[PDB]
Amino acid sequence: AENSVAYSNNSIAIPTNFTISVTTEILPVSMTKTSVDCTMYICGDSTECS
Amino acid sequence: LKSFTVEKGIYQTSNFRVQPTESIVRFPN
Ligand SMILES: *[C@@H]1O[C@H](CO)[C@@H](O[C@@H]2O[C@H](CO)[C@@H](O)[C@H](O)[C@H]2NC(C)=O)[C@H](O)[C@H]1NC(C)=O
Ligand SMILES: *[C@@H]1O[C@H](CO)[C@@H](O)[C@H](O)[C@H]1NC(C)=O
Repeated sequence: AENSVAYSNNSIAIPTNFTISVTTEILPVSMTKTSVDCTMYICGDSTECS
Repeated sequence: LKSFTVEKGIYQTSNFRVQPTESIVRFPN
């Protein structure tokens, strides 16, 4: 939206009533642990390939 | 690890995989 705040040094503006609100924050912390065997992946249990 | 002295810890070495005993061939009867 568009909001004009009229600056004037004779006046301040202080609110009267205050509320309490709850929000949400989501943060990743870790990912999936993996491990790779060499010969099983690349050669697939072939002895002459190994 | 290519070493004669191995420090304390867990290490991945090999597989429980079996090497093939023989060769099998199969055709329609
Ligand atoms: C501050 O605002 C809250 C609302 O955000 C006011 O609470 C309401 O008060 C009226 C009248 O007392 C009740 O009819 C409502 O049920 C109240 N709750 C809501 C959710 O509207 C509260 O009174 C205000 N406090 C001051 C000091 O102005
Ligand atoms: C307050 O605002 C008026 C209007 O712009 C200006 O004439 C005056 O000099 C200001 N006073 C101060 C102290 O800034």
